[PDB]
Amino acid sequence: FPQFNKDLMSSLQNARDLQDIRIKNKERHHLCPQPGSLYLTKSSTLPRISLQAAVGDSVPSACSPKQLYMYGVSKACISVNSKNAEYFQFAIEDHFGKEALCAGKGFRLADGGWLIPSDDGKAGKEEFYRALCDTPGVDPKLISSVWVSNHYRWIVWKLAAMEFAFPKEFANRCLNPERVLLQLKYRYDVEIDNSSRSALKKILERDDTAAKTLVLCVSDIISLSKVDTIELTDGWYAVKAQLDPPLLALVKSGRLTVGQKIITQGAELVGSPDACAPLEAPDSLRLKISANSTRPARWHSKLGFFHDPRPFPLPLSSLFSDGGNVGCVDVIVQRVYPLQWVEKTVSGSYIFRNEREEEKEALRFSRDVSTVWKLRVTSYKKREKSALLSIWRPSSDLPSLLTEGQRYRIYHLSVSKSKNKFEWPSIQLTATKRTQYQQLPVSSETLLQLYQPRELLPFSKLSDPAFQPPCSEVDVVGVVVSVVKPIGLAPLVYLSDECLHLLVVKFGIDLNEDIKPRVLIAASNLQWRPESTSRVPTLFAGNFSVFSASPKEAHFQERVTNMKHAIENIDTFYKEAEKKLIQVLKGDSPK
Amino acid sequence: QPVDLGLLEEDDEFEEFPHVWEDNWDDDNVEDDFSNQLRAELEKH
Repeated sequence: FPQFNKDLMSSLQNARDLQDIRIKNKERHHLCPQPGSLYLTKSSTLPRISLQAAVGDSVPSACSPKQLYMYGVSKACISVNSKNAEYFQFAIEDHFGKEALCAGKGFRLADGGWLIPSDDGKAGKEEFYRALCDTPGVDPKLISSVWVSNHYRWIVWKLAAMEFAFPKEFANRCLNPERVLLQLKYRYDVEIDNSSRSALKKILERDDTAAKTLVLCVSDIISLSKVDTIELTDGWYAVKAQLDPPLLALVKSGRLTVGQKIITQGAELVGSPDACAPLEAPDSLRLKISANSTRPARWHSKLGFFHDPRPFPLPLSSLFSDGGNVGCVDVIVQRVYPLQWVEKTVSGSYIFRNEREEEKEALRFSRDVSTVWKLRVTSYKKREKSALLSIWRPSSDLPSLLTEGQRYRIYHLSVSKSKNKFEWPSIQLTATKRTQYQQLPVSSETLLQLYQPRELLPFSKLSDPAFQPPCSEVDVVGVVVSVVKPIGLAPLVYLSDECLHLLVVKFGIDLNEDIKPRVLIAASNLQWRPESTSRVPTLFAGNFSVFSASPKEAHFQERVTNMKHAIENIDTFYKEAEKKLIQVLKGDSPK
Repeated sequence: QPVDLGLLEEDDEFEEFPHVWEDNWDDDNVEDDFSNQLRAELEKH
């Protein structure tokens, strides 16, 4: 740009106010609409070209320090982050060449607007802005300075990347005035005359506050209270998302960097409703994102709303303890546990009973209690972290559905809890209001790869190293040989099989009454932990565990009987010989 | 011929009104469509 401290400084200043009138004049008629050079080609048929196709498989690869000259990439564009783009400022000198460049006249760029350089040979927001007003078909009265400021922000940032990211495909054909203006009118054609609306637009504008499955990008890591949240832009407007601890941690870690794209089914518009407009959005307003509903998208993909609102099933193995709730798991029901009637105490907490413990305390009895049908499940994928889905107030038509050995795809099955006590790989799915169940077929082998049916524990097993029961739990049937109720805690109930092979059961629950000696007991859901070495293995009675003097279950009776037999033919000296054993099975005294 | 920047479906040409997810977040693989990301590149200079 010329250094004519005057004249060139005027030639312009004149061309401007001369223009200021043009724009001003528009204000005198009903400007019939007039689409731009882009909204008209893209709106036409003409085989379009995906960003991906264009590039042709390859992915976003950095410049190359050098070689960037080999394709020629403005060291200037190469200098724009997602927060300075609102500035940048083209160097008309670098884009027009002395001639007309020297003449105040200015530059009539695509569509017809006049891009009129700044005194010091520049081009920016307030500059391109006026140039859109000077454009045909545009009605200055419909677009704020802020408006073009913002829309100017992304357009450069995008083009900036595209040249810097695919220095060969878009080498040096994207960032320049002709485009930033050819496009600024587009967004105007798009948004103003055709009314199309960005996702965050309808969203924030409450004309579709759906806030479902968006493909947003990170435009900045807000530094406020040392790392507040982040700014999410969908190509047209931005918002600060309310993040969850699992996610936020990722920002810190440098896991979630700026410019990256996210997919998110969660989506919640926390803060302020009322229904605003993207730019005039209340500071008291965040777009909640949840780490178990969100994930990184394909470089290309496309910003905004996605196609289907059907939650993507993600491996159960993952999911964060406090990582927001999940929308879809493709589990394979391991076990099913006994329905519990949990009465909600008065001073707090609750009390858990059984189909039976209820009756008792049901007559023994305003109430206030809810049934809880828990079940242990594992992801259809591989590994298997065996979670414990908890359906509350279950629908009667449910029991007949969810059934061990079967593959189901549960929805919005979340709240995801647990973490206390030991370790940390303790998630905890919980059916929710919107939750739903969808049954899916399983390949014999694949199931037999995750699911090991409910067998009957043969005591001799509790003593084999290699023994590792499914879900570290087991079902049993044996002869009670003695119940010990030491003062304090830890009742015991020693059992026995026809072979007088012993085992022990430490109770967590209460002693099911009919459990005295000579009683063939049938147990279901006993918590198993490694017991070889143990002179007499221990099994623990959980809250899921059960004890029946006369089981309703078929195979149990099949056994409780079948054993009640083989023992009889030995009763001529059993329960005694048996006691005589466990009697010394507490020996190894010193001396 | 070069990429007709006009008929090129842009990263921002939103759809007014209408394996595609990626397992674990704590993933630190080393390839494909989630690797880099045009724009994120620019940021990391």
